[PDB]
Amino acid sequence: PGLFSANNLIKSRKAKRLADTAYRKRALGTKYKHSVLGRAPQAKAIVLEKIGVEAKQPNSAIRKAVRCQLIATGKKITAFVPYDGSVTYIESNDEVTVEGFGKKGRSVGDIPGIRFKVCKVQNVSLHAIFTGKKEKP
Amino acid sequence: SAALANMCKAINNASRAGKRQLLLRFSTEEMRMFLLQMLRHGYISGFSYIHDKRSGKSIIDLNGRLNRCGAISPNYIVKRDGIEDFRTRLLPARQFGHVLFNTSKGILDHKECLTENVGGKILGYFY
Amino acid sequence: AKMHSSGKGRSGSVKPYATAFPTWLTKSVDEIKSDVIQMGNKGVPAPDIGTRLRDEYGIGKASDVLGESITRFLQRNGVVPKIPHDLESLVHRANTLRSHLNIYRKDNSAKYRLILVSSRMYRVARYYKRKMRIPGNWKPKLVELN
RNA sequence: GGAAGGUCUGAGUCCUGAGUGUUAGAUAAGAUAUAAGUCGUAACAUGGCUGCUGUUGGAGAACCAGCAGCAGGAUCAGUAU
RNA sequence: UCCUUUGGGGAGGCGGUUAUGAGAAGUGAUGUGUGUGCGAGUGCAAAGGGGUCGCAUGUGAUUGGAGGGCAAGUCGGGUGCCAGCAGCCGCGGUAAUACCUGCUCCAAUAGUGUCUAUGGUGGAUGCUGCAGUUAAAAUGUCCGUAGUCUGUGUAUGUCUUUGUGUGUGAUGUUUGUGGUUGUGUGUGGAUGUAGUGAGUGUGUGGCAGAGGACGAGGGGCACUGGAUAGUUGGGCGAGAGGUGAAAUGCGAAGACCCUGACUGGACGAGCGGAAGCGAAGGCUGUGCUCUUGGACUAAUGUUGCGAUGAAGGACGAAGGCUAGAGGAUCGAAAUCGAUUAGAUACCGUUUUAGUUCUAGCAGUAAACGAUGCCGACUGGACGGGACAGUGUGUGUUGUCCAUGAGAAAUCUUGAGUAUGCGGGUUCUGGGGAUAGUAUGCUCGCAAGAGUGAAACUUGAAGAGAUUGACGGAAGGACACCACA
RNA sequence: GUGGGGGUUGGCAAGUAAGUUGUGGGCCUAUCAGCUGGUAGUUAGGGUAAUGGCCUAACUAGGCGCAGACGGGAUACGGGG
Repeated sequence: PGLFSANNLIKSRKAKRLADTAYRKRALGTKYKHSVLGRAPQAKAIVLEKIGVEAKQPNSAIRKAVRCQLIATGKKITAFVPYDGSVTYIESNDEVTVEGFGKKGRSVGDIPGIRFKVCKVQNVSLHAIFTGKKEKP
Repeated sequence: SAALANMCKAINNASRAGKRQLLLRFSTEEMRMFLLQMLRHGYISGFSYIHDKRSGKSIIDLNGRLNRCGAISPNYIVKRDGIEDFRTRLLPARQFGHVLFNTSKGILDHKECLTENVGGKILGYFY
Repeated sequence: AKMHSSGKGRSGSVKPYATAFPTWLTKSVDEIKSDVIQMGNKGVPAPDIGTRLRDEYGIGKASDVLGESITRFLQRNGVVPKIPHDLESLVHRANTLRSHLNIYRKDNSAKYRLILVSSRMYRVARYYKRKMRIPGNWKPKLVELN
């Protein structure tokens, strides 16, 4: 910290900064390498199967999900179908738009292992079919 | 300027204990210019120093009026436009206290440096 | 605050402020100078000369009789050793350790002393080369470890 | 350059050698979340053989034994003729 | 508008289309429609629009919420750990303020919600301005090069060169986002002035040398003390050993016990302590010898020769490994005998590697005070160890009390000297787990050491203290539902 | 010039434009530490509108680096903004 010591301080403080995880993904350029949709905010997919998942205790339930196929990259994923009685509009070989959950890539609530969420069903909003504003596909 | 910082910690220690005098076993030339600027502003009674062909000695006479003194290391370089930012960081209010600089005209506090159009290196403060 | 240990002792001498010239001298001033210049010819080192002046002649500070320090007086009279006494005591200590280690190999205590004694001797040599008192290529003459 | 040809710039083809990525593979060692479990009981009380650290041998499994160390111990300590 | 200015021009201009952003008006009102439509005139290359007039005319709210965070209902009816909700904490099992449906109310309003990236939030990256005894974190120990710091690169007047942005005045496009219009500012350079004067002398930190003392500091040599085991002479005559209790195993070829002689390895009791020394790991028989340290005492020499320290180097408990020597005691592994529901264990018998020395390799520990190094300053009481003095001093060190500090337990030459925050100079940490694991590289005979990730997973894991409950915990009282 | 040999009317100065050249600046990375053969320089010539290893002939052995060289990576056009 003398008045002629600024090269020793830039060298020292750059190395401490790498111990932050959020900064380390950006600095080393590996923030989109292991990510099922890359840089997109939403994505399309075609529906293979229609399964049911248990809630994680201390909650008793069975949450309805679907197994899909990402049209853009050919990766398999599972997504969660939100509302009441809404898993029965979809069929197999349907197309669906999925997006995130909103918590940085972790699961939310008592739903284990699922990181995505169905949003549309054949270009129609799923939330509008449930409120009665639009008609099923 | 290692002797200037040693002196300010020994002064804060005695001013808190209620001492009247302080004897230090060292004395330098610019340690005596800092003390002569507290005397003309009313914050100490006086001092005196001895010549022994060792590092020197000095005796300070305290008053009862000092709240704190400090030194800044390293001695940054401040233009005459940056004088006023160092004042808001170091003094408690806008009406009292003194920040001292080592300019090309001697040692001056922050009111004189503005009436002479100069900057310099910061040394310390007291209020 | 010693160099190679954590010792903090403060012992030592304190010379007076503003000395004077001794009156109690028994010999002459010119008869004393011809003896300080004699002991320098027999190879007596300068810290040991000042101990004879103090104990046997009454001279406490030889800068008041010779007119200057001891090793500047001997220089004008043409007595300039090849190496200063500080540096050559350290070469000699590092040779007596090197020849003890040639008979008693397992003395790990003396092997640690040889490291510290000898890095102290390369620091003092670097000072006399900055100051032009020995050549820029001087090397210590050392017993050879086996 | 009279011409046969020479010179410079040099795409492309054919072959070898490093690099930096990404990926298929019979078999197969882990980790984690589960269910619903089977076998024991190593730790927490002197946890029923005080506990832990390094090292080297052994056992279905926790773990057990030898050599040194630590108290984060179950002792801040006990009458010299 | 310009280029090539009645030639050419998809440059450029003019509309249309679209919840791109920003600004401004509406969805009514009682005395006498802020809208929509048409007609003149204006406008243009030709037209939309707009604004100045008139004629009729009368239309125009949603999105997200109501348990807490966080403004707003214990309102009706359905469902019964189901269906569903919920960023986070959480709700639902016939007694739902949290789900589905109906009312009522709340916030913003031509808008209002969701997914993704990013600034603040974050003194949760710390120049200003964090933390490191026990929560994550001071490295096993010294030496040491580059660098940083110490010892011996500045401010300011005048001129010049460069911004489309922006700070700040003026100005009623009906108001406004705007437009027009005054002034200031951003980087380098030239030339003056001020600091600014220079090595000297002195010897304050360090080092080198002197004097008399002190120390289980180290290597080597020569001797010595008894106990464990064994060999061999004499005595005795049936069991000895060890266990909670016994069993295997040893004993009439005389054990065990008592005595005279010897041999061999290992170890150095008592004295022995909150005592000393060494860089740390470590070091207690006696006498010789070669080496070593810090303190003290002083009118000795020198003259700043220094502090910290990636890279480099040496040393480093126990166990292990390689060669030779040695072999008392103890003892992993193996093996039997017990105990047990079963014990490959705790307890025991037979018996090994190892445990010792010489020469090396290796490089780890709860290598701990779980506590970088150097420098300045600071109350008491009772001690110890060395040196010097004479009624005290310097270097070290143990216990106990304040002040102060701390999340507290606690700390007292520091864990003190104010968020009142800067003395010099390093290292390490950034929620838990995956994991000190994979992979690459360097070192090793090996066993391994050093350096050192990610995918995937998850809401706490942790520190210190408080009151209870419990202990195959310790005490002190008691009682013919306890003994004597 | 005491012989001869070339060229076919192409200019000067401002202004405008263009080419060439010196030093200095926080993308990340050491599981990237040593790199370089026209490579560093000298002397001559060629080529160019023009300086210069820009190119050739001969000769010397240089040049850069923890104040990070030489390498490798990520969604790298630089500024005014």
